[PDB]
Amino acid sequence: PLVQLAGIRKCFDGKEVIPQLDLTINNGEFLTLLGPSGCGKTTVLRLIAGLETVDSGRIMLDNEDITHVPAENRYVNTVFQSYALFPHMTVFENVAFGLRMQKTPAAEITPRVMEALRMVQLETFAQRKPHQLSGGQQQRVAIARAVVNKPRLLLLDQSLSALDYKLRKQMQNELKALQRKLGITFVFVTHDQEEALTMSDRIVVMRDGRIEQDGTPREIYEEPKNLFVAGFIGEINMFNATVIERLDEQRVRANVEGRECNIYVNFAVEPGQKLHVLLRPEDLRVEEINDDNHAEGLIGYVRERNYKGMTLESVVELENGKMVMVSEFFNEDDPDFDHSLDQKMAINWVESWEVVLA
Amino acid sequence: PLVQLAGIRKCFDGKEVIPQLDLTINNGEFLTLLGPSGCGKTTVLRLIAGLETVDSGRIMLDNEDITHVPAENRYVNTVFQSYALFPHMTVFENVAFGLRMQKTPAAEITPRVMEALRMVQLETFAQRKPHQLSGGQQQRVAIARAVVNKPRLLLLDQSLSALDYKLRKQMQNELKALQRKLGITFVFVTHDQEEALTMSDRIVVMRDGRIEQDGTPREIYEEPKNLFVAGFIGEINMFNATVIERLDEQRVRANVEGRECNIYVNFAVEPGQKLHVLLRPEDLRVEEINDDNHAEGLIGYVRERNYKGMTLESVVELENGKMVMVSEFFNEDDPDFDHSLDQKMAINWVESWEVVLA
Amino acid sequence: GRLLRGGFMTAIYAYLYIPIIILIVNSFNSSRFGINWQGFTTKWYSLLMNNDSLLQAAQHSLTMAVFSATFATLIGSLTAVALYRYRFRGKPFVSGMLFVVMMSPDIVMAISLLVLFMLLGIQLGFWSLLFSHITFCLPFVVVTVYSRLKGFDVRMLEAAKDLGASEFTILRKIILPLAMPAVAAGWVLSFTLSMDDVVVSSFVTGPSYEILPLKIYSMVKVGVSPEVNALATILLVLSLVMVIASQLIAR
Amino acid sequence: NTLYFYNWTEYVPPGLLEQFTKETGIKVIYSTYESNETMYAKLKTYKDGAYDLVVPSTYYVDKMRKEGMIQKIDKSKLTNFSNLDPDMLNKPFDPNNDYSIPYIWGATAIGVNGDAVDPKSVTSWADLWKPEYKGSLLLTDDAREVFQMALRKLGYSGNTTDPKEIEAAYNELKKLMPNVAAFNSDNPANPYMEGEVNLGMIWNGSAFVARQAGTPIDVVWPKEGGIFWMDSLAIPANAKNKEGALKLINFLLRPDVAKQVAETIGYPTPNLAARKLLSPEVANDKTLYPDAETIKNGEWQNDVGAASSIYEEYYQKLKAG
Amino acid sequence: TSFQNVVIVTIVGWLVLFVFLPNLMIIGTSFLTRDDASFVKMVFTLDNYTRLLDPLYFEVLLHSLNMALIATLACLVLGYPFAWFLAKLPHKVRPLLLFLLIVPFWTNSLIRIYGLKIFLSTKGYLNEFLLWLGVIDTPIRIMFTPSAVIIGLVYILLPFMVMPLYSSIEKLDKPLLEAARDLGASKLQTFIRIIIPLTMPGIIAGCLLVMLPAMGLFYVSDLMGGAKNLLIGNVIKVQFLNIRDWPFGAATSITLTIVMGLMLL
Ligand SMILES: Nc1ncnc2c1ncn2[C@@H]1O[C@H](COP(=O)(O)OP(=O)(O)OP(=O)(O)O)[C@@H](O)[C@H]1O
Ligand SMILES: Nc1ncnc2c1ncn2[C@@H]1O[C@H](COP(=O)(O)OP(=O)(O)OP(=O)(O)O)[C@@H](O)[C@H]1O
Ligand SMILES: [Mg+2]
Ligand SMILES: [Mg+2]
Repeated sequence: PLVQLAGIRKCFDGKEVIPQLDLTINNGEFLTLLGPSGCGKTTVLRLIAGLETVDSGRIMLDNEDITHVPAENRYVNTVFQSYALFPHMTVFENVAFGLRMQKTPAAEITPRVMEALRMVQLETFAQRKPHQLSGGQQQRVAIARAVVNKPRLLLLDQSLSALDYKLRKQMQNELKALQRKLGITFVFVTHDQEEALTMSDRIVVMRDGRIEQDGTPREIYEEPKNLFVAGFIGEINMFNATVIERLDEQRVRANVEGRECNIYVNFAVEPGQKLHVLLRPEDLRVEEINDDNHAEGLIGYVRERNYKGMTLESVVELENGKMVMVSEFFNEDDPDFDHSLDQKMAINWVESWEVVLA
Repeated sequence: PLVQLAGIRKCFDGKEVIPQLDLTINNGEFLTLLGPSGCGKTTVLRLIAGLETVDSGRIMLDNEDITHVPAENRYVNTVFQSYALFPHMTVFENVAFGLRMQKTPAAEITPRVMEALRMVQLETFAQRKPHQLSGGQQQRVAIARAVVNKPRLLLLDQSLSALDYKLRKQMQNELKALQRKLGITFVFVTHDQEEALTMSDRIVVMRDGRIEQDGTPREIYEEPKNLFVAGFIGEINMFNATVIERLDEQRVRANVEGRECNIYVNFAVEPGQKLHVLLRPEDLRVEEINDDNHAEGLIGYVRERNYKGMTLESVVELENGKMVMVSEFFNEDDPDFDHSLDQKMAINWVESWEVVLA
Repeated sequence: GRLLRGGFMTAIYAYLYIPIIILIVNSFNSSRFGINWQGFTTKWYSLLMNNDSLLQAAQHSLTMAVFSATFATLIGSLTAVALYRYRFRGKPFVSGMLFVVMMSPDIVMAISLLVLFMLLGIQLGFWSLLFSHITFCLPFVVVTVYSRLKGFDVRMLEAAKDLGASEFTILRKIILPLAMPAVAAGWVLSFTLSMDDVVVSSFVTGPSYEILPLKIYSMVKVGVSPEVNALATILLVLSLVMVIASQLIAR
Repeated sequence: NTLYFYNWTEYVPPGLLEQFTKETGIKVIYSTYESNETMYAKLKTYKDGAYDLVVPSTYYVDKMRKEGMIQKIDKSKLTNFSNLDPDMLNKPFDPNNDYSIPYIWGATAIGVNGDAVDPKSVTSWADLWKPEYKGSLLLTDDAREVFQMALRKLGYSGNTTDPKEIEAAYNELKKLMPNVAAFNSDNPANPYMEGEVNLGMIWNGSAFVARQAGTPIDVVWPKEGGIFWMDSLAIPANAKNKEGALKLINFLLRPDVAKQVAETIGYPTPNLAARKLLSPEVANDKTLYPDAETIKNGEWQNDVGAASSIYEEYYQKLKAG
Repeated sequence: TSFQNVVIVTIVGWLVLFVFLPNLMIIGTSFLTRDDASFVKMVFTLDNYTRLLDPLYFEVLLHSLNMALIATLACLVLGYPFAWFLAKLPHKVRPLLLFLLIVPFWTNSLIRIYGLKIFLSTKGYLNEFLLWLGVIDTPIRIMFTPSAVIIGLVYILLPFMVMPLYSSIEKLDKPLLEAARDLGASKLQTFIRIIIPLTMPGIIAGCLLVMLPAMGLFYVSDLMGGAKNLLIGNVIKVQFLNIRDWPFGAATSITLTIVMGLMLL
């Protein structure tokens, strides 16, 4: 347990941002923080570092009380969101500031700085001022300045937002390799959810200072725990169900959008409750229904398409008046009626694929 | 043709940044600009606005020459990247600056500002200084400041980067609604490619000041024209092929990675040529082969699997020594089959689904 | 448009420089009340090089100005940084004493400080003059540096602390270059204040540390000879060559 | 040893002091002061600092004997005391030259620019009160000189020490304000060389120096009288080296030294054995060196106790009309 | 924390030693009595304050304040455009011109005033020039008038307004100005709504440093405009060096400082 936060509480001008917070960070861990755009994520990172202090609680690092130790005495480093960059120095001095202040011998200042500059693909911009560069270049300079040292705890706050996709993949791999070879612990703040899910091994979701769900990047997607952590991670369509009869110890009959069907429930249930059934866009199948008679399948009408890349988002309205958000893969060269508009449509789902909640 | 750029050339400190350019922006259009982080997009946006006059060339807005007409006289508005936000004014004054500077009647200032703030979900933050806000709230204020004047041309420079997914979708929908209702032209520069394809009508890809390809959101992703536009818009596998003999036209026999197969080529080809065959990761089929005999397919071994949400990236290495990419839905979880590890399997496509380049 | 701007700037420069040319020219006239030209002569310069009691006044005044300005700018810069950033019990008391110094009628100071030095035993001369030339010239540098410091960007300070920065190094490297013009203005203002003083120094000095402005003011009885114009031309030439050397050599 | 000299900046010429050092091993360290009041205050407050020879005025040679700040001058070993005009020797501010020795003298009188105003049109103090001279008079900025002008116009003595007489002087001076154009704060010849003022108070030596620069400024002796002044040499009563000071006085009483001093600065000299050696036209110029009866039956600015405060308060009130 | 402690201790100690102790003596003297041959005696009186009720002192205070405010405004009006224009020139030239502005000010003030009086007098060079070329038939008289006092005060106290203003102007943030110009602004409205609120500290600093010293300059005014009007400096100087009533001078100085401080609120 490298870092422990117990009972940390913080208020700004009399209003609460973090009421209660218990958190543990270990060694060799990649931890990502996600949230609804304004709950609190930079406040936590600044509290962990030597910036603004805590009203009440305890911060422990390596089983040592550090709650009243300032900056310049903690072995942590940070990458800011506003690119806190010294405007009167070249790139080289910006990168070498951290090395110089720890009395690094003058022999290896240049090779290490040039190594970091090669890592971020900016070896040719060594002697250029910050106001002669652009957004991605400034951000890469900030990353390089933070990673030149060998800190045991690196806090990154939106460090890969101003780069293009192909370069973002290279930086993800670079950071992953550095973590694997050395042993740095990372606290990564982002809003791109796919990068969070690919790249990390614990993901913590927040809402107004409350920890809503903490788990490995697979339970965040496969098994949501509240209704908020289910409608935030991706696209999802919620169905209302009424339990009818308890069939088996893992099978329950329920009337859902007016059709009786079989679902998997793994907790106590009694005929008379209102349950939420959660399905994903890519788990539903659609089939044409030319015949007037309809059996074993929801009826709807397809309204528009989106074509968001490799996937063709499709909206189908039921007679009840609700969207369904059906998704698939776009096969243009396939001529077997990939797309057709304004027709009656049927939608079904494979059993034991849904998620059940109270 | 609302804006016409003819022969624009600009050099910074003696080095070429925009060599030569010819561009046309029409009415009621969504134009998105994509490039590799240093290409020169924001200089183009500044050249359109009154800032940063041209070294040589010519610009028309309708039929009148603005190439030397200063700012304060052009009817365009901009959303900056650095959030150029006044620190001595409230959010309210920041929003109403533009309204007041064109001598609006004093009665309509308050309702228009409050409508603009209700659009961006910041009604309660009306009387707070900028330095008390977060990054996302500052960016939302930046959008609201430019929107509230109702201009004919609106330029956005990474205006949806600091938000989460659900709010970003809402802002995309809101901007599209404004464009449909009023008739504004949008020049929007961004790095999120899925958002670029889902919400645009023309897409311009650039490199080192060159307009490499201009076309509809489908021509970029389905039929690239250059090798750079093929390696920048998404994930792709490229194979080398040599033509053997030409069958009936729209069908050509070629040897690719040691297998003779058919490729659909629609131009003149002579034997002995070397061609590039590009395939998308989702257009490959991977099939298990327990029998020792292999026929009609390239043979290789899977090396790792990646869990990217809703998909399952997989990389396979052939006996040749090359790694190629394959993708499929992973929420096919809870199956019977469909999980495996390092084995021997074959890769096969579906025919006439490839892209062929010289 | 450009023409009017140039006209304004050259008008102010003319207003400030056209009497200096008149002094330089009258340094060569034969009349001892230069209002007209009465011939070309170099008698005044030959008289000055031989006076051997005004040259020492110039040297003493230059040394006083240099040392007083350097220490005043250092102490004032530290005071301004302390008021802006550091947190201690009473700032209003510190601020008020600067205001009182800036409002002293310049006659009461020369008596209060004189009585104080005799009480304390400090010998009158070099040291007494320095300790009075530093005390004033302090509010000017404090006010200038505090005006420049306001509106500072705290992101740089936070990043420097994050990377590890003791108060000395962050002060020096981050604040000193970003607030350098205020420091230079303070230095030149302190220099120009420590050369026109005639009231405080006449009291707080001793039998042998005579300075130049005292001599000029006391010459009013017998008239001010063109000797002082000859001295002023030499000092102006030195000041000009010093900076045309400094700019050309390095920057 | 060494000698400390407290004097005006250029009152004793440089280079002239070099021969004193060549003849005698004494070297002089020279300290200068702005005005007599500063000299009084600095000398009274700083007792630790000791000076060796100081040059007061006619007022301040008095006021410094009664309060011990001045010392007796032993005239036995000043061998050149004969070379001095007896008219300036004995005066009511130093009874027998026991505490001072005259060094430089002068007078104050009406100065007229002959180019613009006829010199013979004005002949007395009272003619400055005529209504035609509106906005064209220059007056000296010190209370005692202006109040002496008024008192001599009325017919009283300069040191009246009677409040009733000062009241009449104040009332008379109140009528002169519409005529005043400036109160002079620097050398009297300076405002005349620029043409600002063509008639008013002036010192005779300044008029001589101004005429020697091409401006014809004549000086006319008022019938009521001329206001006299002189400077003197004295010892500050706390001196480490008294013999050096009393030798310096002897050196300054020589004929050739006096002639050089009177040549380098135009102000008259009290040596009678030295004005003969001067130029024929300089010694005979009647305004610079007036005739004997005017000098001996003259007014000198002696000390009046407790009434100087009245003069200064009235000078304050009169300006802020 | 040691460095901060040392800095604070040094700053407090210097100020207490060289400002507090003399002022305590001043206050103690202000409540005492005049005596010859000692300059002060041991009698407690309040008359040194109740003698300030005559109209003379209030009138001279008002006149001094009027001249100081006029000089301050004139320096502001003549100096703000100078700093703004100079802030636009290339970066290499700026320090050279800054120093060339101040090098005239490194000479004794009295000699400078002598030069100006030679320049502007009736028989000065300006009139002779404007006469030999035609125009100005009779000489233009400008000396010994209240306007000459203002000319001299500006001639002495110009940099004290320029340098604090240039320091504030140099640090202005470019993106804010670009955003304003892009939102449809104009030069006048940009000046009113942005530059002045962001440059006000420089204006306040310059105004203080030109106004407060201006009350002590009573010698340049005396030379350039006669002595036809009194100022507070002459009153205190005569109270100290000519009447030799030191307690009354102390009382006048303390009342002046209190009034000036309260006026600034
Ligand atoms: N100086 C401040 N004073 C008062 N309230 C503040 C201040 N800073 C932040 N707040 C409030 O704290 C809350 C959240 O703080 P914070 O900026 O850390 O959120 P965040 O999620 O990390 O940022 P983002 O929205 O970019 O994801 C916001 O409501 C914000 O308005
Ligand atoms: N002030 C400048 N002086 C000299 N060169 C500059 C300057 N600003 C930018 N450049 C150069 O312009 C090029 C990039 O131009 P531009 O800023 O228009 O695109 P960009 O900001 O990099 O796009 P993106 O924000 O997506 O990264 C860089 O090579 C950069 O070094
Ligand atoms: Mg943030
Ligand atoms: Mg950009």
